[PDB]
Amino acid sequence: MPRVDFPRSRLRFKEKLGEGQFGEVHLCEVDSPQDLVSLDFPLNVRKGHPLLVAVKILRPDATKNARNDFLKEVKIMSRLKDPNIIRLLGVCVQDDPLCMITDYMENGDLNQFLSAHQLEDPTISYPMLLHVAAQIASGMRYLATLNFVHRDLATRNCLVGENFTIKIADFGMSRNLYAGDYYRVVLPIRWMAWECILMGKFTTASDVWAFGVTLWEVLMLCRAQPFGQLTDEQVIENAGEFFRDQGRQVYLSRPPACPQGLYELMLRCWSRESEQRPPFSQLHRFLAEDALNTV
Ligand SMILES: CCN1CCN(Cc2ccc(C(=O)Nc3ccc(C)c(Oc4ccc5c(c4)CC(=O)N5)c3)cc2C(F)(F)F)CC1
Repeated sequence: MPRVDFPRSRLRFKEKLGEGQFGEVHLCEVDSPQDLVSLDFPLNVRKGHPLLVAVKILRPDATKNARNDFLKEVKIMSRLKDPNIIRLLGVCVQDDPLCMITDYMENGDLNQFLSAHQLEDPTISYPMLLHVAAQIASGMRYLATLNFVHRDLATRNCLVGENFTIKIADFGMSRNLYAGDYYRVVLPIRWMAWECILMGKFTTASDVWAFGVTLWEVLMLCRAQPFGQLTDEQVIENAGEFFRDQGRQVYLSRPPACPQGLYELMLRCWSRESEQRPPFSQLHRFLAEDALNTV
């Protein structure tokens, strides 16, 4: 927990960004940010331009548990300091409503971003795609080594900042745009490891499985839903065939842009045994070095 609250009096309401069970997210502008610039709130001020922030707000009528989940997320957010994780700029916890304030990424989520691009045969290059994926891996390595499990890694939960900087995020909002990505059994089954689906065992190993699917989205430039050839029920049945491991299961196909070695890395992310899936340190090293060095 930060010593001091960010001052609510400085948040100028622009727009409601969304909503979930917890409450809501607003886009705010920081009023006269140059006066707030300190060691405790190091803000990137640009004279003549609004400093925009996202603010996640706990509903006033929230339950004891919801309030506790929210404060747990505050404590977690306060720790995460890494170039590829969304950054906590401040909090408002003295009074209700409880708030978390983050940087605002104007390029939106990675899925929106890549969906608007096409591959360099607005364009994006294969090296840049590897750089995107390397940043996600690096963010996930940081998370894993702080003993955190994400549980919902996907391009929809990555944000694009400036100069192709990617930040892993976790919104907790219900966004109609991605409703088809979740299945009520409410779970992101197409990104989930077989053991998650069949048992509910969530681990860094299942985050690696999700990273694999996320790597596939990126290399597909987010043009198809993973396993779009399978209905939701059939995705569940497919998990059963991974457990079966008699080779009957459906694997995501090699994207056109993906060379064989990168595809086989993805395949290892989908190894039936968790311990054979590569750690994020290895995934990052392979994307930042081996894959980049063999363009
Ligand atoms: C087992 C469950 N895991 C535990 C570890 N958690 C880590 C975590 C938690 C919260 C967020 C998180 O992200 N929280 C958050 C905080 C504040 C706000 C305002 C918020 O959401 C925003 C909504 C819209 C926009 C932004 C933030 C920035 C923007 O440009 N738009 C989310 C991000 C992570 C991450 F990245 F490490 F994985 C993930 C769940």
